Amino acid sequence: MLQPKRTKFRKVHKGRNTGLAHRGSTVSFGSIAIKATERGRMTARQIEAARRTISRRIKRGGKIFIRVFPDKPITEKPLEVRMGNGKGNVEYWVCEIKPGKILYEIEGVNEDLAREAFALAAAKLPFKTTIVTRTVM
Amino acid sequence: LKARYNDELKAKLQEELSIKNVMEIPRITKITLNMGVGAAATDKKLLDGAVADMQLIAGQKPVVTLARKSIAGFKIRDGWPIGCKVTLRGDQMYEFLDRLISIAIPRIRDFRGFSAKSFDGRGNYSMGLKEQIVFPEIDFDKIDRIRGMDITITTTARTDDEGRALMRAFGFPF
Amino acid sequence: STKNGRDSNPKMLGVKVYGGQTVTAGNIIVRQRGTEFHAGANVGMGRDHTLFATADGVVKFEVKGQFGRRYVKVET
Amino acid sequence: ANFVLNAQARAEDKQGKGASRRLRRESLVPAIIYGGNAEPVAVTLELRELVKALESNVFFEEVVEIKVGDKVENVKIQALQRHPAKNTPMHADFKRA
Amino acid sequence: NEKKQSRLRRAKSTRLHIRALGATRLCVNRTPRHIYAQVISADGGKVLAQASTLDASLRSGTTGNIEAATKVGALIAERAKAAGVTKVAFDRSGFKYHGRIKALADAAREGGLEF
RNA sequence: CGGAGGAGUACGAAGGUGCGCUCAGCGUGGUCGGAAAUCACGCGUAGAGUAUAAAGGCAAAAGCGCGCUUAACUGCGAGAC
RNA sequence: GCUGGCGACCAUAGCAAGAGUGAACCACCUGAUCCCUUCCCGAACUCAGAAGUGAAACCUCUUAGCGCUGAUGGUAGUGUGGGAUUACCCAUGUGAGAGUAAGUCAUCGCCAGCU
Repeated sequence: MLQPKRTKFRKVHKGRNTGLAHRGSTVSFGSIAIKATERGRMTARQIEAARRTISRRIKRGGKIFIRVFPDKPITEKPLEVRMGNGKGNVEYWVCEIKPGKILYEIEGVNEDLAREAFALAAAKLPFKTTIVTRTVM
Repeated sequence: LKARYNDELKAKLQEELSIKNVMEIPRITKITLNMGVGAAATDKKLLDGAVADMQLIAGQKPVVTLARKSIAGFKIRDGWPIGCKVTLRGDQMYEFLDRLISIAIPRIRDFRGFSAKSFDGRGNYSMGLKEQIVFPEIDFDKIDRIRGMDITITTTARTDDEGRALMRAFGFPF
Repeated sequence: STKNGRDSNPKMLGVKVYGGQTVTAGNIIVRQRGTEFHAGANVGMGRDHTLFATADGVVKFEVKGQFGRRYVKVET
Repeated sequence: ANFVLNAQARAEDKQGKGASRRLRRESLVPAIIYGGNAEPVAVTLELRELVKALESNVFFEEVVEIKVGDKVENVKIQALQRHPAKNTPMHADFKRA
Repeated sequence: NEKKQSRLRRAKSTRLHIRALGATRLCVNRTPRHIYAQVISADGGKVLAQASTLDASLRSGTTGNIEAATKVGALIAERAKAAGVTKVAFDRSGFKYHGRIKALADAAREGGLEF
């Protein structure tokens, strides 16, 4: 369950998720990677579930690079509570995802095994993904 | 020293160290005496004795040194006096150097307390001496708790070799 | 019950006369909390860093000096 | 001489955001050619040919020929822009060599 | 060496204040061998009058003491009068107002410059 | 009844002026003495400070010292926000 | 052509490294008698002078090492009209930041000395 060790502020504005992921869309650490093709939110539990699935499939024979970190807190009201009376309490952490953002990379396994692991992990995610490989430019 | 240094050691060191210009010949600039008399706030008489000690060993008035920044681990406040220092230049530092080297070095019970090393890497040498005695001042009687000194001599010598040559020319044990 | 809910009254800072305008002596040019702009020729500085004109003329902004300070002056 | 890219001149009326989007809707790719002793020249490439060439690995370390009309330029690829989500090439840079 | 840098840092405030006031400046420079005194206009880029111990009349003397400074002050006052400046602001250029520079200033004041 | 902090003071110097001075950190050596007291030399560098919360500022330093002092004056006041 | 003072300008102008300069100028330099000075000290400030040296310092030259400047093209954003609602598309106008090619070891003014 990834989460920042400490934060400068506790609660943040909702914001709007727009635009494409020009940064963080290039394979840098491994040889094969999975990237999102539509935008959304990615929770820490989702990140952990996908990582566990990939590691279990590849039997820890390679290295998995996680390139998403959930540094955005999300609040909810305590339930049965009326509107107003201040902002709600922090409940979980998410990472904003834009189309093109790379989520996981794998180093040191066969392409077939890596693609099987990525197909297994894609079923755990709330958005559509695709598979990319390292290229010269 | 002064004149003796000028006549002998200038040319002697120039030939020894193969220095092309007389301006690069090592020279002694200043001598600094310091004591970090900590916890002086408790008694407030050890510092007063210390300034008298400095007036005795060096014929110069002492200047009391204040603490910079306040440390809770120690008991030093922001600006309380926690040390004493004097600075000697010109003929007076020569007098102090000659007087100390001649008479104080034999008087200490131990010997070879000062190495040929302990330069700061730039031709300046620091001394740590214990016991206010071994100087031309009254003995154990009529003096207060014994105190030690730090004696930092700063030279124009660029590195440790010209430092060592210059000070051995004066006659330091090592 | 929230522990927040306070704020101060507005202060209405900012540039009052822009470059190219004509001024009369005494006109306030810049209201500022600190010296975002510095006083050039024919411009005076008040106790609260307000910049005002000390002569009639045309206001001009510039960047000048070895620190790259912003200056505003009045040209007669 | 092994790699030859047939191109067309990309004029001022074909430069700009809207013109580039129209070109890419036509399945064409904008590119620029710059290098010592001559002014830059803007050209239009075919997406099909660009993808075919990029599939080869020796294309990134070999002198290639961009041919527009009768003019011929000997260049090496310098930079490429891809779509963040679709990986389609969108713009090319070519340094004279 | 920090000596000259400290001297310019000391002179900065007086020079900037004189420029802000807009008065004609009288600037002096001192070396162990010589003294110099030049009058500069308000904008600070033009020299109207000048005097020093490098002049043929004075170069044969000692040129590095109070006596030479007095004569240089008299010379600069005389030459500034011919140029046509009356009121000036003195600029000590970070030196202490004492000794040679004080003597030159007094010589100029007796010569007729009002400051 | 959105997210975060402060105030209901202090100071005859912590005000005025003339003159003067630069911080913080790290490394080398140096009695007690060290993680860190004071001394000396360097290295790189505004990261120090500004009575107090934050922001805008601060080399002519608005930061820091010393001597003399009361402009922490009276009557006003073109012109502006 | 060299040196000094005062400015314009504030890195394409700055740092770093390397090398040169003594006729004059400047700098170190002598010591401290009278001026003046250090919460100690002729270290700084100051005075009175030329026995030495251009060693240090300051200036001048060389180098793209660090730094700085920086296109063209494309991309993002965006005013107006229209079409859609994960925040896009079209017409029209506008147009970065980053990065790439490339550039840079400044350029002027007033006065005075020495050839």
